[PDB]
Amino acid sequence: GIFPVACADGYGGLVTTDPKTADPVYGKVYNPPKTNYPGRFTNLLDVAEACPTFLRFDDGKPYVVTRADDTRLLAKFDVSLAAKHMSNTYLSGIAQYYTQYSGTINLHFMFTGSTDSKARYMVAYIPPGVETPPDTPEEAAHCIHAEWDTGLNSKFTFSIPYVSAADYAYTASDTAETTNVQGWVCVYQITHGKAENDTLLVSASAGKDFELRLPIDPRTQ
Amino acid sequence: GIFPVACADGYGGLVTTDPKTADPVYGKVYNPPKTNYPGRFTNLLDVAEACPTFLRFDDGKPYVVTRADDTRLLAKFDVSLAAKHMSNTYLSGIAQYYTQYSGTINLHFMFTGSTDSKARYMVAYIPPGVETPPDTPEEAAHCIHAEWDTGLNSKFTFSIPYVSAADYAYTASDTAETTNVQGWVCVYQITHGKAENDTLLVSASAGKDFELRLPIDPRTQ
Amino acid sequence: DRLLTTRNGHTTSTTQSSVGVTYGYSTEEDHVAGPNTSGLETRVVQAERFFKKFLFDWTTDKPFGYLTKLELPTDHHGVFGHLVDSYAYMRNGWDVEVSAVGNQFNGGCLLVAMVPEWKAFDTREKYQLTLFPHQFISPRTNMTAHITVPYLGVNRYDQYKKHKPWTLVVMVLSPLTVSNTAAPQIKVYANIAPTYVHVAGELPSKE
Amino acid sequence: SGNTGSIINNYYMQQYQNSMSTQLGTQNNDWFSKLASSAFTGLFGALLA
Amino acid sequence: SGNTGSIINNYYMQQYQNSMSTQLGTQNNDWFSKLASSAFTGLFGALLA
Amino acid sequence: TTTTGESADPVTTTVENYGGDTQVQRRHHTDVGFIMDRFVKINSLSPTHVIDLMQTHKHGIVGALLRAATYYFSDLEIVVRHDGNLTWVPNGAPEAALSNTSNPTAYNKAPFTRLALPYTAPHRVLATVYDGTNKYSTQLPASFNYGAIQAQAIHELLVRMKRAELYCPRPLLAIKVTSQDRYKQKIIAPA
Amino acid sequence: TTTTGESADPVTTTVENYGGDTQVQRRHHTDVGFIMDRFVKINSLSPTHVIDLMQTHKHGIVGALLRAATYYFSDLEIVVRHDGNLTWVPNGAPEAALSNTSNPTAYNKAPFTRLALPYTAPHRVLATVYDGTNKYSTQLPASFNYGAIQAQAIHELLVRMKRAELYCPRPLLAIKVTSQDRYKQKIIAPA
Repeated sequence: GIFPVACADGYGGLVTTDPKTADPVYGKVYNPPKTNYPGRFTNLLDVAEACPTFLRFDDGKPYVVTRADDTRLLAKFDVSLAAKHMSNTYLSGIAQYYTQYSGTINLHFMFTGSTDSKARYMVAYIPPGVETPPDTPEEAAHCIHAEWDTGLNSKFTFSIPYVSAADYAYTASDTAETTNVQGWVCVYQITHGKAENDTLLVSASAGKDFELRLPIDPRTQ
Repeated sequence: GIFPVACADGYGGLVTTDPKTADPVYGKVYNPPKTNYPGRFTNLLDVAEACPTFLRFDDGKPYVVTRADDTRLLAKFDVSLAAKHMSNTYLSGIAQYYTQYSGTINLHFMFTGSTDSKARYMVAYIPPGVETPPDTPEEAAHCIHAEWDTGLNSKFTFSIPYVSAADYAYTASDTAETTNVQGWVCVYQITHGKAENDTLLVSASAGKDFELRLPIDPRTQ
Repeated sequence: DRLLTTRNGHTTSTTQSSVGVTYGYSTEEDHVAGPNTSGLETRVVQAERFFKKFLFDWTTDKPFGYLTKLELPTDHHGVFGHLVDSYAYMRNGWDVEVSAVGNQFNGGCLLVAMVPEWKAFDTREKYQLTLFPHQFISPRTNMTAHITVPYLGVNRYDQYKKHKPWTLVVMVLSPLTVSNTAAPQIKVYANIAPTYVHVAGELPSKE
Repeated sequence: SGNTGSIINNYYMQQYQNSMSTQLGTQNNDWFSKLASSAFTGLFGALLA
Repeated sequence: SGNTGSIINNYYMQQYQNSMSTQLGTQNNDWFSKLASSAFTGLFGALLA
Repeated sequence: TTTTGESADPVTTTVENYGGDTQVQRRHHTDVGFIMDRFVKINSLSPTHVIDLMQTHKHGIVGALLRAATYYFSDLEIVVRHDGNLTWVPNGAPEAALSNTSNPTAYNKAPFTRLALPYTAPHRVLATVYDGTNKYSTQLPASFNYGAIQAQAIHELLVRMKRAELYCPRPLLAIKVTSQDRYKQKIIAPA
Repeated sequence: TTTTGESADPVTTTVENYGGDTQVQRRHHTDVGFIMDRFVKINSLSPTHVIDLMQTHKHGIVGALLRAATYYFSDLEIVVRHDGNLTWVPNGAPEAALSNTSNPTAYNKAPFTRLALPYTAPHRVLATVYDGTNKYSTQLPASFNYGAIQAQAIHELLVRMKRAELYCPRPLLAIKVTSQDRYKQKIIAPA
């Protein structure tokens, strides 16, 4: 006799993300050596961490300009990988292919001013729960925030904390979403001395515990 | 119960080069002994190395004739297994069944002249990059080349080096290919004394590191 | 004192406002002796030295995104150039140094990067140009950028006359700002030197 | 491996299932991994907590 | 073998899968292999490098 | 943390700077090998088709990701829904070979055909972009392919990168945002 | 390297003669056993067909290669697409036997039939060419066959040489070239 076997209904169909392998047909090919080829990367986040990219402001510039007027709120944006300001970053470029995330996102501010341009800035994370972000450093001061001044060192880095009810969050934003689900980031200018027209470049990168899960192919094709 | 099994879509079709074996039906046949039958060969290249065959020149002769006039370029040809001159060699005979190759191809020159016919020749490998092969030994001298004279020993062997950007090369030639992708070989006649009408037989064989990969069935059937 | 002095052959260059050197993609070179050259390649050390090339004028009117590029290798009139005409195949890496000298009273910021396999960039893509080996030049901090990259590409050796693997690119990140005391404009120059020059396949004479 | 989760060993030999990679001498050549791990994490300057 | 890459042992006995070869006394009878390996590789004469 | 931004040296601060605890992360889903290891559809088709991963859609998870690298390497798997028998041929073959049966030819078996193919180019690695001044005697070298296939008709073609290796990352863009703050879209929810 | 060409002794020089390095080579693809181990189509067919590897096409990879050897040996595999049942018979059988069921007969099962057959000739080895002055009481001896097959109709016949052994190599020709320099042809390239 031979081995009895039940061919089960429901199984066997092809699934585009299945964990199997096809049967081979053209054997014994030895590839040209690619030993030690430069610039390899094995995890997207390794580059997302090492290479920060720029946010988009105003007209479409990668920086913020010091206000000469009495307004101190330099910029404000949604803490969302789908944020308009984050739309040109590599981080968002990757994020679109995942459903959820958690972790620290790092922001980098780099002053472009002249040696005689001086300033003092403040960045704050406004968690959700308030109706509108405060346009005043005084009001924002009550949030997790940091201030720093211009000097020998041009760059200042700040980590946007992951604080939410659920352990993960959506990288995308639903149309019913009125106020950003994860809050805002506000950048203020405490003061400046002869810093009119000078610039503040801001970029973003993944933090040590930034994580993306659940691959997704969402773009229109 | 019995063993559940999923018959997978996409698998099971016959493939002309598959790595399986059919089920047998006529068992127990013992063949007549063929122990030690002569002339066996297990790898094409072993014969391709041991048995050199002839190139085709002019009218369709396996040799080159010493010029009595002032021209010194005896012959020139594309370094291609699809070369016209290589069209009658066993090497090309094999090569047509493979897509790519790399390695040394060896050329053999055997003087046929009389004891009183004397000559001095030169072979050079003109790598690609130039528009047209030089018709002068003086110009060719700047390339990898070798000179040798007539004497007690009739044969002189020279290896055409494999020098290219990619690790492998196509055995075939595309129709868009203007200048031969791997360069040319030029055979010159430096001088001769009473060698008019005498012949130089040239043949080719595989070198120690000659290699063919990727079997192909390209001929019209 | 961020004083750095680089040497390539019989040529040196020293800066008193360096911000270090950025190594791109690797810190060593892949094996320069592969099968594709059989044993015929050789190193020509006489080519490993600095040559110069003007890039552009950094002026107040050039906005963010203004980009100038220089595909390497470029027209060379020294031994490197002769090599390209005498050998079918070559390979080498690049030691790049770029100067944008104005003065401490200027403002703005340039991004200098070395890009493998160039392709004109969409303006949105410019925001991510930092994924390439780079460095910045901001008057308030430095006047020189220095990047060192290895040879790379699908072929262990190349035919520079048909393909240019690396291409230097300098781009305005924040426009130049001038005052009464600053330099009116800044000329940007490049000081480049090929590294580990190797040739193969002696071409004939042109006579 | 990535996205393959078969417990059972493959039925076809490796030299048929895949192309054989060769070397001229995988390794820890992960430029970007090294790069990311080399990032400054501390704090530049004096602290007053 | 040549162009066969099944990891798993055959289900049918060898005497059914193939014909049984007999002898009267495979070996290194590879005329051409021997022939090719016997090729002169050196250089005839004196050298001046 | 302040630093000398100009040097381009990486800086990764952590929430500890202001009293937080950095957590544990698991980045399996962002592993290159894993992420590129799924099937992707090739849209343009014809009775004779030369396999070129660049025909992949530029916004598809695999296509976008592939394009965010300068050089790559991988073996391949294909799924082809075709009429008649399917014949594949390795990189470098004369188009004419596709007619011959002794080249890997899979006899029609419904519903389609799934195969495992090896990297078969002559270069140590391939590129998604190639700055050739010529490259001859947005055009990529002819040698940059995985061979070709032919059948009486080819209805579908799915391709799968096995053992992927990516090098020299380049720009990866998200949908451009016109909306004042975020790109909002209908996210699945129960009815 | 100079030598006495007349002796016909093999000479293999290497690039070291002028300063090169001879490399490593891998000749798996030119292994006889391996290369002949694929299916090849037999074009002439009929309800009763006697298996003869020489009916193979002379320019096909297997046919050409087979013909580039004087003597050979191998077992065989066949694939037959037939109507009705298929009956095979060993070398030496009376044609009449094909009608009888107790000879290996495979009952029709779609889409075709794949079998494993043994070398069944009475000679220690076969030949591709046989200089018989007669060979009786380009014609090859009747005994040079692998048996015969019969069915109501035989639509396709693929043959596969298993355990091939080739001896005494003879001429193997490439396409003749009329073109001044090389035979050029359209090589696959992406569109």
